[PDB]
Amino acid sequence: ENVLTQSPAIMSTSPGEKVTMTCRASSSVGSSYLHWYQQKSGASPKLWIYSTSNLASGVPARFSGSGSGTSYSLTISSVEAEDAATYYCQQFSGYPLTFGSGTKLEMK
Amino acid sequence: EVQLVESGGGLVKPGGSLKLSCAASGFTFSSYAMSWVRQSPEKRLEWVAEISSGGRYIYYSDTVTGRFTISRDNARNILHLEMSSLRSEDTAMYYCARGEVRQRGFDYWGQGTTLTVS
Amino acid sequence: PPQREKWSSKIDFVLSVAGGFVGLGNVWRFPYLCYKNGGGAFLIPYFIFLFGSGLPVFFLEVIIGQYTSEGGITCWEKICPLFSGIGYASIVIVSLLNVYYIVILAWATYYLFHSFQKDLPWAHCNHSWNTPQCMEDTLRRNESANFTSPVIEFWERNVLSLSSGIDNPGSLKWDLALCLLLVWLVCFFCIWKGVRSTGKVVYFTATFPFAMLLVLLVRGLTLPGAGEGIKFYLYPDISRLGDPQVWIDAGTQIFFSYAICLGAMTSLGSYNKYKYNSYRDCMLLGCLNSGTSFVSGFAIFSILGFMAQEQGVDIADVAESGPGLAFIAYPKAVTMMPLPTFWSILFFIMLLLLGLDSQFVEVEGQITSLVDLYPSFLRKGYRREIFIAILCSISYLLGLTMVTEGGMYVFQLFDYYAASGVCLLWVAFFECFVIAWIYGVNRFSEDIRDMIGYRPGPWMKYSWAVITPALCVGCFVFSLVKYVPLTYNKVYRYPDWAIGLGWGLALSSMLCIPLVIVILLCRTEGPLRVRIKYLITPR
Ligand SMILES: N=C(N)NCCS(=O)(=O)O
Ligand SMILES: [Cl-]
Ligand code: NA
Ligand code: NA
Repeated sequence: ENVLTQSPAIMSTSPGEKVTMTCRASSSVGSSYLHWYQQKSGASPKLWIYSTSNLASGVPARFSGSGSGTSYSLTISSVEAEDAATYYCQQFSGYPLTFGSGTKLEMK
Repeated sequence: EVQLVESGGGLVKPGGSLKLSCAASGFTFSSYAMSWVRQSPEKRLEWVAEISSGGRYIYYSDTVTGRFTISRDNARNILHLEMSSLRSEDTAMYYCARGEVRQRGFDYWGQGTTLTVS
Repeated sequence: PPQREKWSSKIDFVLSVAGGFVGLGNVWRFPYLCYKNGGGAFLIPYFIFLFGSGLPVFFLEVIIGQYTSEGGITCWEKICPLFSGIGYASIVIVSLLNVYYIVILAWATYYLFHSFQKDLPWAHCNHSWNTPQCMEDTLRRNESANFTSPVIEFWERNVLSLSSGIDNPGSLKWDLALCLLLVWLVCFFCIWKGVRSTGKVVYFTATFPFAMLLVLLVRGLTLPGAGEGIKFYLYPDISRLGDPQVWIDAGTQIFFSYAICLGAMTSLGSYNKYKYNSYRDCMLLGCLNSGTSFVSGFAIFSILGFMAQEQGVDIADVAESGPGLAFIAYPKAVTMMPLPTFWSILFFIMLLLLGLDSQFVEVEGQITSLVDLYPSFLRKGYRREIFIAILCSISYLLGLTMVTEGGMYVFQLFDYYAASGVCLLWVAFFECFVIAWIYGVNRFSEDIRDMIGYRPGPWMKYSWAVITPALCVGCFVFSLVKYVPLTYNKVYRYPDWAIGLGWGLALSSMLCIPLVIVILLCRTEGPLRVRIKYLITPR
């Protein structure tokens, strides 16, 4: 399978500070096929960034995505208090579809 | 309003069987491929089974490639996931996800059915 | 039976499609089809068929090839094999197309070996082939109209050596027959897989013809009187649209210049990987094709407006309203360039490159479909050296009929009828109908989503369902309820036997669909409701 080794789950940053998290894939994802999902505490996941750059509906412009091929990133320009969640990267190209690991964003 | 409501999750014995029912509403269910994505209690998202718009293309992950069966009911607009030989590492938080455009991903998810195997 | 190869790279599909249908149908045929139909009125059905039927059927055959990894004929074995005669119809179309397309390349090559002189033979008319009613085009506004231009006399009296009609074929032109044989040797030695499988293709196929088209556009637009040619090219005469000649010509020019009732785009899509987004590449290549047609039309019609200004005659009567227009206007423009010999050489190598690459693609698509029809009878060895030579030899020998002293009449018959007539409407309508209604827009969109990744939009769905069948059926019916006979250059009326022979070429392209339907309904056991149900079931 295309295993997506993502940035370590426990990251903790102050609000209003620019953060980043990476997502390394074992194989080569076509960069229009890896998406980012935000899952809150006790809620269902929801699509956040699709095709590694485009922002889904209801996603603020302060979120951004970048990267291609193997390394992919999620970037927040300014973390607000509503960003305390877990972010999963997910290639959606190869027919054994795989998600990444967790990356939980927590406050101070 | 696109709504995905799942049902049929509960406690089953190991090696048992269970059937889920993702009831889809607010969209033409026959025009979108639907997937089942499960979340472990360790909160590691794992994709289980994808079915196409008409059911002709059906995909499974390697963990469930011989014992899970995903099906649709396009007339009444319910997605299904029939399980068999439910082993211990199938306890998860099952979501149905409307993933049809591959360059957009699972844009709409559903609620969860807590499947526990004990 | 070896496994079917793929492209082994993404760019091999794009180069084989950019070299596939960017050829003489953009730079040679869209010119005179636009010119013959009044210029402005031609563009309305052109863009209607482009955005309702051209790119739709283009993506349709490419994605049929990608889905069913088969070429041309055997692609329909999983797309309702009852209509497997669409593939045979496509092969008949592409065979007749290979014959007359290579005749165009023979004319370009005869111009090329006549381009190496210090004085171009069409630049002036003190030669043996010129009537006494000629002088220089710069002198035609100072003498007292039954006067004929040196480029037109060169074209009709040294290249064509044009006869009185199709009743009088005259003698076989040995110069043009040798030119046709040389171009077929170039084609045969490139389907022989020694040439065109290189990395220097991109600087010799996708680079130089577009640079030369840019130079021709720059030359034509700066000519005096080019604005009147652009006004002829763009401003629509609405009253021409009530005549079926413009609708048929524009729709079949879309279906021709996209090479898309031929099995060749199905063949090129058959070497695509399954999970490969052909849709965006098809849109970029279709924009390239139609933009090439539109820009080269701007060029050639600016040259035609300059010629009408210089000769003092009207724009619609300044050159040939038939297949020779790119061989009057573009050589005339080359004579207006500094050092016209070098630009003649580059322009006819440009025509040779466009037409040769297009011919390699259609010949390879025909061969791909005919070896998909019989695997292990035509392997990748010695039998695909003799079958290759046989296809080239009969296509050359049947091309000798069209390159004689009266070979323009047979050529215009082939061009109007054999591979770009109601046969293209027939095959395109039946492709869209079989997909949309016997295979289903929903089922085929599911097939597309399994490999492309997304649902094709309402444009493709409604084009394959309604728009392309309605356009093809409407132009097919409207060309018969208001029938006008084929004429060459507005003055030659074809005899009834020649129109019958052209209709025979069209029907030999057309009737492969119902005859294969009849054969399959006769060779399958059961009642009719069981035979049809079995033969529409994909395999
Ligand atoms: N290539 C052939 N023979 N037909 C397609 C028309 S075009 O390539 O000249 O545009
Ligand atoms: Cl065109
Ligand atoms: Na073309
Ligand atoms: Na070409």
